[PDB]
Amino acid sequence: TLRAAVFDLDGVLALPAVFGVLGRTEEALALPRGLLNDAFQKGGPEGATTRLMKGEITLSQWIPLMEENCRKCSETAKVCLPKNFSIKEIFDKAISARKINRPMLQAALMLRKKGFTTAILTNTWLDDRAERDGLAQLMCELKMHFDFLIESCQVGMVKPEPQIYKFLLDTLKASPSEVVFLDDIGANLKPARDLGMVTILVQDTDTALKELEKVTGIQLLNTPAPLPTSCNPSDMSHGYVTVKPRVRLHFVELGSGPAVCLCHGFPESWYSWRYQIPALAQAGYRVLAMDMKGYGESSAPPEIEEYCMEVLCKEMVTFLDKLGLSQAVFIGHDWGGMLVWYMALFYPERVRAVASLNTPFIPANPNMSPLESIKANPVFDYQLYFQEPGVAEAELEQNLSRTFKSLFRASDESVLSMHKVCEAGGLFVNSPEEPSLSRMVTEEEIQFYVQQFKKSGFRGPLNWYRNMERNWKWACKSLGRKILIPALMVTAEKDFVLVPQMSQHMEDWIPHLKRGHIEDCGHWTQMDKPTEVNQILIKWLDSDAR
Amino acid sequence: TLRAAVFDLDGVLALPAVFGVLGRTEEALALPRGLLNDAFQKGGPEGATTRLMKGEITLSQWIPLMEENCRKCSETAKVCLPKNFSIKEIFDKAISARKINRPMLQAALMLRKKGFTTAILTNTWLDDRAERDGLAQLMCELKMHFDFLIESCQVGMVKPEPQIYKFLLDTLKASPSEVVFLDDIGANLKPARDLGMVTILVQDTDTALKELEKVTGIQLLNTPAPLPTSCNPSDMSHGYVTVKPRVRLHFVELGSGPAVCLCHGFPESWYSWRYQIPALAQAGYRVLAMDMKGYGESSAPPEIEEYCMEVLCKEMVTFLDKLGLSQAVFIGHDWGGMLVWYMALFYPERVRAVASLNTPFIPANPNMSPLESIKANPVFDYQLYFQEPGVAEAELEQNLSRTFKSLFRASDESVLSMHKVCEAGGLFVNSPEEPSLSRMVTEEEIQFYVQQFKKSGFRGPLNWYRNMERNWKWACKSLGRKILIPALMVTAEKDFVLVPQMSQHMEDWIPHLKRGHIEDCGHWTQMDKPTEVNQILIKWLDSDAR
Ligand SMILES: FC(F)(F)c1cccnc1N1CCNCC1
Ligand SMILES: FC(F)(F)c1cccnc1N1CCNCC1
Ligand SMILES: [Mg+2]
Ligand SMILES: [Mg+2]
Repeated sequence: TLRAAVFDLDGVLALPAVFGVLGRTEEALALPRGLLNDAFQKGGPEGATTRLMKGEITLSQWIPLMEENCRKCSETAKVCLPKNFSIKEIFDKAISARKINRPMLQAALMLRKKGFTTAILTNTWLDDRAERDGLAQLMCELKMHFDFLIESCQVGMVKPEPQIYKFLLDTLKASPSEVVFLDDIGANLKPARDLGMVTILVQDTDTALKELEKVTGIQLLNTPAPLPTSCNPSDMSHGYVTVKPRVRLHFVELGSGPAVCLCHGFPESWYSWRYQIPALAQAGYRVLAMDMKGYGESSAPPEIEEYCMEVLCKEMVTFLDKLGLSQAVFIGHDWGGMLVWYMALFYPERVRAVASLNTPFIPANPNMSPLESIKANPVFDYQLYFQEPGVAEAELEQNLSRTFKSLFRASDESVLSMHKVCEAGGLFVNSPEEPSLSRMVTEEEIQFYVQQFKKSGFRGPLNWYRNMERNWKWACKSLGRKILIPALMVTAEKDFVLVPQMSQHMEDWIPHLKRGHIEDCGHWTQMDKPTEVNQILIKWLDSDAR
Repeated sequence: TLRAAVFDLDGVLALPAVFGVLGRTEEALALPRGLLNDAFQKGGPEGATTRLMKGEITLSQWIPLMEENCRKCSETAKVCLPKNFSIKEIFDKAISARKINRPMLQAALMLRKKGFTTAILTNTWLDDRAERDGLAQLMCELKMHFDFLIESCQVGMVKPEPQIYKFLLDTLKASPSEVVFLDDIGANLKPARDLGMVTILVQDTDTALKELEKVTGIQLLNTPAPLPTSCNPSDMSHGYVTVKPRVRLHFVELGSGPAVCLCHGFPESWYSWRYQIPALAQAGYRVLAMDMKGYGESSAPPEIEEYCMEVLCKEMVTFLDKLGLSQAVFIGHDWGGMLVWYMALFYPERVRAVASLNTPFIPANPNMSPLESIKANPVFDYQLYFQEPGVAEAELEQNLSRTFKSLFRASDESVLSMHKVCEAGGLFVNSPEEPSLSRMVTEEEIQFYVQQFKKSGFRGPLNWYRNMERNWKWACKSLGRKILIPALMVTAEKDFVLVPQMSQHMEDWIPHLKRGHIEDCGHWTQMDKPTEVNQILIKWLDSDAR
């Protein structure tokens, strides 16, 4: 029956409410009880406040009117306002104090996820104060989570006027009885109730959610911790930079603030960062999530040498040049992890800070050929398998859904070991035709990857693995250096290829290296433990790159 | 004969030179003459400094070695270094003191423009200091101007070793006698001279340029003031945001820092900002130069209402939402100018600051229909001509080269008046078949526009002019407001359609409005007077939006 949920901003999706600062200020300042609320409402339907809420005037135009109102209210109450009494001040403070009420947001999210149409309906103002960015940020963070945002000052109507609920219903394409509406002000609920909408009077959040659970029949309270916000590909800004004649790089871009360049591993995608992209932007960074050369909408030239580290690095520098970026923070995973360590060693002036997930920094051994190093470690056997052009291409391209469904697995689910892969004749020889879906990924998400790999296949990706010697020679040039810019190594307990212990000597080359560590996390770090990844990167960004 | 020019960084393209701080510091501190230069060079070919310049070690690794060297040099000179003597300190200060030597850069630019191949060849270091961004910025600003940048620390070779000049010559694809090489250090010139390259020993800039003028036979000194840097379209980052199902917006993006959204007029392009894009990025802003709806690589739906101001504005807000931008500075010209005034009035929380070139802010007249307002002013007659769908489309699309060559004219060149256009039967009825090229535009540049307008033609563009009534109704809602966020109006003396005097009452609606004014500037502001435009916007950005 119920198909839509409507939430207010003040006192429902964001707390403390601002009218609340009228009551608090009166008490803090020992003013006549209600004096500030009287001034806020002076003239009712035709007073300053309603003109504000309808968008006839801006907030700065309103401030002196409210000032006058307070003056007149105190005259009639025969008291004096304190020296320093400032409506600008009170309102600035209250508006910066108000924060998203997280459980109410998660309830909206949940309802939207079971197919509800959701909306914010709010009496609000055109905000032109010097400090407006504060509110602009809040609304941005909230609105993306809802089907509609209806603002009194944009539609020229205010609760409790009945025409706004008609506008609401019309925007929802729903009949009143299909709608639950939550508000902290009872007068604002009445016209919803008159139309036969279910209403909830929000005093404390938890009780309001209990009512909402009862009435929708969906669990909202005591729900497990949800995943971080993901990205929908067709809502992203897609960027394209040509770095040389046959090579154009694609990236997704979100946020403002210091530039943070995300470099995915093999065989992956910008989309592998779908959980960090919104969290890092929300945390105050400008996120550039690449398709690395060889993948997705980036070019994929066929030649092996096009993917040695030196070429790849110089290309990443050109990409900053063309974007007019003097530096970026570089964060890599797996192959992208190796690449950012090289950016740090060969282009520190362009790297604000460097972090790697899973991929440790290991200096080249100038006395031992890389192939020999590789044959020492049974778990790198899969790398020998990747050497002969065509062999791994044919197995990986044969059935893309099956490829990513076999690769993208949480630590308790594997179908493929990286163990004696050559001898077996390949990666999937002992895995099923139709693997079960990992808990880390939906069917939709697998199909995104499938579709990306239909453009270029696995030649480009596999080429990253085919410059052992050439990378070894270039890396040898860096053996006298150390990495002395800010650096974070994040180890994954259950990555059985890039094991935590392989990172154990890193402090010799990076004396001030910082660390994080994630337990019960396999190789696909960002999607396996997206909450822990976000929290470790934001903490390290805030303290080391900001 | 001469076909290439090679410049050093320190003491040639950037001044003061850093070895210069060794001499200065000695003098400032009353140290034994040359003590610091001795320490800088200790061990020569195998000393710390050469390993630095070859990229064996980073700058921070070098700092303690140079410290030791100074200690040993003073021991042997039997003096003591002052308390507080800090190589880190001296080097930080010197490296931030060094700035582009503008006349040397303009000489390189000029030579490149007459077809020289140009290069920077420099002995330099991998810079990993906390303050490295300073140098990263310099190199970025310089390198874009040259065909090659060759850095000792990247190629593992240093001047004066002969192998670097061979590497140089090989990079240039030129024989030694086709090359002029400038350096401030004579020892570094010798191996160039040995190979038969022309050399210039740069002491003072002007004399070095006199020598360079003599030897290339091209005027470099006392040249008129050059245009600002322009953009090459295929070197830009191209961004694409879908703002609703049939509407995707394209923009070009350059720089980091506060977001600055550039909105072009009718019938124009992101490319109309080609002169401001690099200058604003260089000045510390993140430039987003739009193709506005209807143009270039943005979508161009056919329906008239798709281009009323309300839809256009809401779309620009969505574009910030999807980019994760809580605000941007909005700078408009002509129609984009009108649009940003509306952004200011209807979305001040999203507008950090607003500026318009040519387009004044005039409040709707609630008592007079817009059509009547329009018929009052003979100079708006061209707008009546634009109303009937198809008519102006057919004339404007008939011959694109002729269209833009007729439209884009400096104030002393016009072929078309905006005068009794309806009566005449159109815009070009009294203009030539093949107009002469304006001084403001090359043939290449016209052809860029031609090619952009081949995608969608003039229906979308013309539609901007076809919502007089609808814009009038929406604007009426804003008649109680004022614009109280930072605002700049730039008038153009010789725009005979958007005349300076039409902006004369603006302080009534925008009390703290700031102004600039450009003389002898026609309607095509950005390309007519690009130097004056850049200087007025950067000054206003720095003081009001930063
Ligand atoms: F097959 C596979 F993709 F290689 C792979 C499969 C499973 C686990 N880890 C893998 N690797 C990713 C590439 N770098 C080394 C680790
Ligand atoms: F033809 C033309 F494009 F309209 C035009 C031609 C010449 C000068 N100014 C023009 N206008 C540009 C559009 N807005 C009004 C001014
Ligand atoms: Mg409320
Ligand atoms: Mg020099």
